[PDB]
Amino acid sequence: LAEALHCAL
Repeated sequence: LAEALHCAL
Protein backbone atom coordinates (compact mmCIF):
# COMPACT_ATOMS: atom_id res chain seq x y z
CA LEU A 1 0.00 0.00 0.00
CA ALA A 2 2.70 2.48 0.99
CA GLU A 3 4.38 2.37 -2.40
CA ALA A 4 1.17 2.11 -4.41
CA LEU A 5 0.17 5.41 -2.79
CA HIS A 6 3.55 7.03 -3.34
CA CYS A 7 3.34 6.10 -7.04
CA ALA A 8 -0.19 7.35 -7.41
CA LEU A 9 0.68 10.70 -5.86
